[PDB]
Amino acid sequence: GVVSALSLRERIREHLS
Amino acid sequence: VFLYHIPCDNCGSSDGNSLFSDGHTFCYVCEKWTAMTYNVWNFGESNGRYSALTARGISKETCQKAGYWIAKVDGVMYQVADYRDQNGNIVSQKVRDKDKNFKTTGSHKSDALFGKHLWNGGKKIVVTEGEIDMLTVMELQDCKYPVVSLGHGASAAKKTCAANYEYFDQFEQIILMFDMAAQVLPAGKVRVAVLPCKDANECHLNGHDREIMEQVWNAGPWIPDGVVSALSLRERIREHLSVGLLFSGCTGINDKTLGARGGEVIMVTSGSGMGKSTFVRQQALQWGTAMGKKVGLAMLQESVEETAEDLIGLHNRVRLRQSDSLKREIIENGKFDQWFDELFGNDTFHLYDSTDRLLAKLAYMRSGLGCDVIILDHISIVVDERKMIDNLMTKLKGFAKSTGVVLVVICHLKNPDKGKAHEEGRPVSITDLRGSGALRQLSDTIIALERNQQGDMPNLVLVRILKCRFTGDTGIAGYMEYNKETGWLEPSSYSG
Amino acid sequence: TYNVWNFGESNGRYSALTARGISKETCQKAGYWIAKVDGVMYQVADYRDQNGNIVSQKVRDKDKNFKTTGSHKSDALFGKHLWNGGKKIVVTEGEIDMLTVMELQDCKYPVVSLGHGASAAKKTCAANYEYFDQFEQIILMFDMDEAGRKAVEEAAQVLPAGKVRVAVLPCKDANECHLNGHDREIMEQVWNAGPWIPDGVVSALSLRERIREHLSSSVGLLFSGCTGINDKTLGARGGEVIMVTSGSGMGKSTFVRQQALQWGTAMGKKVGLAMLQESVEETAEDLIGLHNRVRLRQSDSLKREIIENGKFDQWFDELFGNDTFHLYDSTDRLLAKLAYMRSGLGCDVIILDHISIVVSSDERKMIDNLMTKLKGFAKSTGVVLVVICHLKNPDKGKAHEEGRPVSITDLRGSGALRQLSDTIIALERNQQGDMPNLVLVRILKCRFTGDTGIAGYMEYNKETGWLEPSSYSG
Amino acid sequence: DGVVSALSLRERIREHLSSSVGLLFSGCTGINDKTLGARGGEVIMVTSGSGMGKSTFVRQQALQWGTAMGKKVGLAMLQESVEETAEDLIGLHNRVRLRQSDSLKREIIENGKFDQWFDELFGNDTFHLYDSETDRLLAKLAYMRSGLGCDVIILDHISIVVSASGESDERKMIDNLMTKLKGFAKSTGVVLVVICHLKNPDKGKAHEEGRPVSITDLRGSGALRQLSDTIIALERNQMPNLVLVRILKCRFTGDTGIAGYMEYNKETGWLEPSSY
RNA sequence: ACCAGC
Ligand SMILES: Cc1cn([C@H]2C[C@H](O)[C@@H](COP(=O)(O)OP(=O)(O)OP(=O)(O)O)O2)c(=O)[nH]c1=O
Ligand SMILES: Cc1cn([C@H]2C[C@H](O)[C@@H](COP(=O)(O)OP(=O)(O)OP(=O)(O)O)O2)c(=O)[nH]c1=O
Ligand SMILES: [Mg+2]
Ligand SMILES: [Mg+2]
Ligand SMILES: [Zn+2]
Repeated sequence: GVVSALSLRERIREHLS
Repeated sequence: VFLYHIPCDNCGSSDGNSLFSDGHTFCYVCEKWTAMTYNVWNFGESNGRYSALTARGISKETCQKAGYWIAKVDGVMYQVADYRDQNGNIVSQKVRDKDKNFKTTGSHKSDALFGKHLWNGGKKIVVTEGEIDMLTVMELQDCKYPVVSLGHGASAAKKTCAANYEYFDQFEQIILMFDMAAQVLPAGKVRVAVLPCKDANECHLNGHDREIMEQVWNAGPWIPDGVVSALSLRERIREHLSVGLLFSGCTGINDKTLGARGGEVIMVTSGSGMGKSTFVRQQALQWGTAMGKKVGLAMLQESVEETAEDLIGLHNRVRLRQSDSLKREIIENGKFDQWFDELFGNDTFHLYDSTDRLLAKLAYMRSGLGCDVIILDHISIVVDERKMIDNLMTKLKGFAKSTGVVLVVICHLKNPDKGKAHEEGRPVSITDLRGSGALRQLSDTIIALERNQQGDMPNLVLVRILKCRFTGDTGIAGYMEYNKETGWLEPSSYSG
Repeated sequence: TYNVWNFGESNGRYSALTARGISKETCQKAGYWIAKVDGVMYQVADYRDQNGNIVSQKVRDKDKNFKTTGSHKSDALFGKHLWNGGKKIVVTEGEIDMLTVMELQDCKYPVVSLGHGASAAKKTCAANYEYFDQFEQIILMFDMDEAGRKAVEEAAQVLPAGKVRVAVLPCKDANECHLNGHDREIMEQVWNAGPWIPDGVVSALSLRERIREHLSSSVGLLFSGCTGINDKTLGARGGEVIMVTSGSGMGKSTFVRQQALQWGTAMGKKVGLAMLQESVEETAEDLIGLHNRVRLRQSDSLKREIIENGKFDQWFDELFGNDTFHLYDSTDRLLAKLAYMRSGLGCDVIILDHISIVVSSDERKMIDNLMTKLKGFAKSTGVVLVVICHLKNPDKGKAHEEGRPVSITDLRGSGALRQLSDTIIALERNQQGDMPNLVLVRILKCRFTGDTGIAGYMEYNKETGWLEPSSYSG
Repeated sequence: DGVVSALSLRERIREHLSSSVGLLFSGCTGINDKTLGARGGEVIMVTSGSGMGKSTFVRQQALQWGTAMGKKVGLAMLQESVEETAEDLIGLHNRVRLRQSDSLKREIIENGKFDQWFDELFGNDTFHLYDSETDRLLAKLAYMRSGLGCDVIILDHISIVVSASGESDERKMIDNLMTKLKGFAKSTGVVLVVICHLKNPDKGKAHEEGRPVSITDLRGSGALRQLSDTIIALERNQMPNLVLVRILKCRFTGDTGIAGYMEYNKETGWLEPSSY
């Protein structure tokens, strides 16, 4: 359930899309 | 017992054969001796052989005198051990193989031991937790001294050792070799010795078996629990002497707080929406990537991506969530990953995605990932509303104790009744913490934020220290000015 | 298990007892016989009803094991069928004792035996209350063990009063005194025994020496920092629970630690701490820094300095040379650890801290049971017990930390804390007022002297940590 | 059966009023005017706050009942041990502070006057003490009534005989203990004094500050005022020595309310009658 | 049969 900040490379731009 | 000598018949000697009181004779020359499953396995049916163990080292006579025999049934190899009674009959068996298939056949009692069917009188006794170490002590002592072993392990010592009391009462001194704690035995009698290896088998296989036998005859006292005398604090204090983390954003805080320590509870409060998340986010961003410490956040208000966008827009001194064209421009030119890599190359930040399930995740974050500062936000969803919050604060104080972690907790305030509200600039008191009255009893540092959004300066804030155990300096720390264009609030020099 | 074993089908035979000293006549009269089944000779006892109907067997083997033949009744007494009246009975614990008394009296006095032993004697004596009404004197004859004293104490409660008399024996019970030749000393215990006195009540004249012993004992430990406190407290004696309270972070632990240091380095008293707020190393460094009149943890440069020049051992040996201090490492197990700290180590002062985690269902019954257990532990021990507690939230008015005078009914959690604590001391200071280093001591409750109110004033030092007796006038 | 007709009862009613009445109190006159002394088979319940002197008054009444009348008195002090509750009565007889003076202890050891102080009061067998479950205590009291032959039974500090046992619901245990003690006092016909405590008020002042007590301020249950005969409350303020007595319930008489005023002595320990 | 003696 704990996700580190390194794996948010293709998630922030997916949220902004 | 020996009586006298008779002339032998096999060797034909005169004084070679010896007669005993038991009726048997023995010659020293010719070497001739005269005279679940619920099924106990027969010895001759399952091909019982007294083979000596080779890979660890146990003689054949010890396996004969102990009853630890190898079965060759069904083409595989089993090591059956036998548990007996005081009468001299087989009570139960234990089957062990390479996969450790624990197939305990027969009536396995709750007070089953090993090696008690031969020994009733004596002075010393050695109790072990396994069977290989017990046979190893029998190898070192040539199978002549009283040594027993538990038949259920060191996990259920409160049942096996408690049921057998009069058997251990017959001796003078009881020596334990469990782990390198059962108080049901009488006091002033039980000794516990310490070996420099894992068990006796490692000292046997690594030449330290002398350190077995030096600890048997010279074992140490009981020493029940963690009652620590003052003599045993020579090196722990010297290790503890060989640190306050600096509060970024204002220099007036560190002049009277001297930072935070290992096992330090910091509480952050203000009015309804006065910017607790922004201030704690600024402290997290200035502590994570600028000091080399690993920080674990647990922001429960927003999601993971939204606080990631906050952090990215904060560090680049812009306002990301306040313009759509600014979000659109940074992705069309490839500068988005440049903000990503220079901030997340060190991986000091760890976010949390969303009540006892939280404490295991905090333990997995602290022990596993190895962080130093853990931040919790929005306590209202987690928390009758008096017993739960007190139990939660007690569990977090116990988690922060003896770990070395800085625990930051964001809380709220209650609604006032008379006078002016908190949004107009009311000086907050210490007893305004809602939910309970124990939140100011376990917290070690309490910081309150005060600002007036409808007054003269809607971007001037005040920091108020309410509780400090380290120094004892509480009150107004200073003033800071908030930026409506970059988000970074700066230390000001406003005077009253 | 199966049925009542007949002597014909089990080869019954009445013989004597050489190893215990009983002839065959007594076992012939009673009915304790020997069966030859399955090779091993089994001993077996017979039970009868009031009329004489055989109802139960007790089968015992060669290796001290028990075997019941079926439903063992609660009114089963060994020897009840033979006697139906009399003025003086003797109740024995086991079964060989009754045969021994029959041997030494030539079958004259009505002597019976129990059917349960010392484990369930109260039930079988409550279920046999109607049988003991037709008698005139009852002589209890039990073992000279702790279980025997427990049986003769608790089983003599459901018996009629004025007819119960207890005899004593120098052996375990009467049979070894029969074997050791003490046949004359047991008959005087049958004829003239001691009545049902030692239940727990005492006489008004038997205390005359012991009140003298307490008169020759019980000196109060003088407090430090203020001489106005000792003028209305007169120290702390054995069995004294002292409660300390103030607001949140007002100086409870600092004052208690200073009191502990002044009792340690100046009186030689063995002090046991149970500090649960912080661990062992922090309070150890606080004691070391406070003895040297500095603030040890509040100076990183001083901690770096004193470890280089080697003067840390000069401060360690002067404190922990005699090992007068004994610390604790962090619910019912705490009582056992404090019992081992008192009895096994030999301390005189026991200090706890922050009782709210210890009481962390309904908290009121838990804190009442906890205070009852600590009061019972302080009773009959002779130890000073210092307990630190906190306060609750006031409804209206100002806060407790802002210099508000605190009342005795502000102790949180329950009202049972002030009902058992002897001396309650509250601390008052105002951190937001004029002087945040001037404190006030308030005696809220005092069972011994009875003088309550403001004791004195002390001034706190921000540099050395030693608060001093001031001379302020309110 | 228990169907006793009223006609065959003339001799029992004639002998019932022949035996009793008496055992006057001490300290105040209004207590004797409103309660008319303590009688056999009654339940006297003395209430106060915390450390308000609820034990000193009962020990002073016990001294006046054991000295001036010679009645056999059985005490059950669970607040302190028997080494102290028999010590303070000597100082109360000799008008000094025996426990509160280290200098007088060595003086009565050396001069041997402690032997004379023990002989001048304990020459008779009128004091039966006890030191420390709930089932064996009533057996001790039955032994004191039947075997020892006591007249006044004092049960101090009831709050540790209903809380020291492991029970799910305490109130039914309090009810059972209260009705069994009432049945014991009815069957034996003995003077019985039982000391309890009060609870926390919801607002206002404290009971140690001059709060007027209510009858619903009893802590633990509501059977303490429904199965008792006389309820006596003590109140003072901390004039730190002006204590007043309130009769909250009297089943025999009807006059309740304020009985009077007493003053505490700091040199002798007696409770002198005040004037106000 | 072996080991030790004194
Ligand atoms: C009495 C006093 C203490 N102090 C400082 C020194 C103390 O170490 C610090 C408070 O630490 P503590 O003494 O530990 O406070 P506490 O025991 O009353 O309560 P808690 O631990 O639960 O918070 O306050 C002052 O600055 N001025 C003062 O006058
Ligand atoms: C009544 C009274 C007592 N005192 C003193 C005498 C004693 O030292 C102390 C109270 O005496 P105690 O009778 O021992 O107090 P208590 O019985 O009410 O306490 P608890 O409920 O916990 O058992 O206060 C006064 O100073 N002035 C007074 O008016
Ligand atoms: Mg503290
Ligand atoms: Mg009292
Ligand atoms: Zn031969």
